Amino acid sequence: IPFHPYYTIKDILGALFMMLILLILVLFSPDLLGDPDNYTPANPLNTPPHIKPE
Amino acid sequence: ATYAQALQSVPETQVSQLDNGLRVASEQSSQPTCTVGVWIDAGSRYENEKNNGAGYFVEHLAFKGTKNRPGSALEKEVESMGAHLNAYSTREHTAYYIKALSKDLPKAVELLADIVQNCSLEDSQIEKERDVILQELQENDSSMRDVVFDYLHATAFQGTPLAQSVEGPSENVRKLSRADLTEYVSQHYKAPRMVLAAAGGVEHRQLLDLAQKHFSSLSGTVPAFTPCRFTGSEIRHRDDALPLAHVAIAVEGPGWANPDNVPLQVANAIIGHYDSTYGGGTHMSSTLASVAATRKLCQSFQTFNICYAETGLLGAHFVCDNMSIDDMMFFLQGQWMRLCTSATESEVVRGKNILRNALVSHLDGTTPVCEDIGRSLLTYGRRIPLAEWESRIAEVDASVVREVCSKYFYDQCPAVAGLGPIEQLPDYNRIRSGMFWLRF
Repeated sequence: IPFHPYYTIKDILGALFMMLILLILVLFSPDLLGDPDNYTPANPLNTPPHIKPE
Repeated sequence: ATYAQALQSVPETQVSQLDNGLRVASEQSSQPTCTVGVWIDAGSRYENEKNNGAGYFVEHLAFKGTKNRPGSALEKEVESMGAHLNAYSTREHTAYYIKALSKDLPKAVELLADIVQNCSLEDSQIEKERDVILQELQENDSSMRDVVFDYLHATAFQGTPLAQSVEGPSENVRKLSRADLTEYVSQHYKAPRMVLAAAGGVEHRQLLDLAQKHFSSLSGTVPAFTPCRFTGSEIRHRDDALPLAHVAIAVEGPGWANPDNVPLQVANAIIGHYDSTYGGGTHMSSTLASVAATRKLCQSFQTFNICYAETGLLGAHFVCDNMSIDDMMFFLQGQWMRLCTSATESEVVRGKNILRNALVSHLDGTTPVCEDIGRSLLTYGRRIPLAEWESRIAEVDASVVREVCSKYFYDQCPAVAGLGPIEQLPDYNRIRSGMFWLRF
């Protein structure tokens, strides 16, 4: 089938759903997936008890 | 004459009626030959799914013998005077006519009454014609235009008796009995639904006396017609073994008696027609014809205004190779849009001239005039004179064309038929979006 009418609209719906999840994160739990210790400025003398990547 | 005096000098169609309700209509000339026929308000749209094909079967058996003229005798009589017997059937009309010498009109008229009144419908002949009709169905399968228009009717009028084909499905052909055909004739071959037309060296008083002597037996003074819903829809039969693709696209157009038909026909003349055997090619005033000739986008295209009593198919049929269908759609729909929004006076003038020329040139000979009389009395209850057609064309301008093409084409769902190597036939949503313009 041609991409335009079908998958442009389907990809738009998918993008709106993705935007919903993203804005739920940004506006209702901004810090859900982050770490509180990055609200502390970097201290090369003191190391955090836990050093995890993202 | 100045074509205004020539229209005013065209002979007048004289119409009378028998007590049974058979209408008698004639346009007289000084020609030594005439065409006389019977036109009947009978077609496939009057058939349901069990009887579908009965009218075509009855037309098949029409000349194969009556109780007075058994088998070949009728044919012999026709052939023994130099006359020509012809018949046809549509979804709404049926016709039986003779081209004869003017001195053969009595016999011709007699030969017609018998044919419509006393067909033998003999079972042996019914089986022979069963075989013939099956072979003709397979012959019609070979004609891509006939198939694509049957497809267009089937999807545009799905669920309605206008979707039916004239010939019916082959299963009905195998199943139709003599009782089926006798019932069809007894319910549809009635005097109030028949018109005895004659064009040529025929005096109306003499034809009327003939009709009163040969047709007065017919039904004196009931199931007929339900409207047929139109559907925006598509039917695509892909056969990449076919060398060329056929595409037919139509919106719901007006029925017979709607005045909108005259401007719409004008508009169709603006789009015109084309095939690859044309002299003019790239120089044609029709934009689509010149683009098709310059790019070799198609082998042919035609506009059409098919009318039924209450609806019709207004559209275009084109034939092209697999890799150009899309282009042919784009330039065709664009023309439609260009007419809905920006019709322009000069090409409306050209289309009006084309329409007048089509109407006058079509009515050349006794047979086209006889068909015009019969079909006209069936569709309008009247023969519309060419002076009147000219009055209706003269009152068309670019505003009128813009308005009517907007009313019928713009933002309307079309019905679409595709047959052959049609992978590049655009998806229905893309065509439907091609039925409006965002700039407008």
